[PDB]
Amino acid sequence: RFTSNIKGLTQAARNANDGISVAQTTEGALSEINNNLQRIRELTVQASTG
Amino acid sequence: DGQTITIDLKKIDSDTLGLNGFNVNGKGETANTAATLKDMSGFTAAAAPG
Repeated sequence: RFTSNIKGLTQAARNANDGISVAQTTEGALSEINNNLQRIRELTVQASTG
Repeated sequence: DGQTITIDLKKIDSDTLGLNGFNVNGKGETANTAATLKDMSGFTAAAAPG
């Protein structure tokens, strides 16, 4: 039983690492989406002038 | 949005400033204006005999 539990915990740790990785990738993509929206807002603030 | 300063511009010309021809010397024939339907406010009649 102890061996089974240990092996399961090792797999759990590895899976959690993989999840952290996918979260990191998503966060990077969202960071660029944020930068793009910031630039568009800047352009709009410029374009508001008459 | 909406945080603006307004600049007013006025139509500056001879007509707006007035006198439409300062004609100081005189002896100059001037053109007449149009029919000007709006200004003539005489008695109204829906006769139309024709």
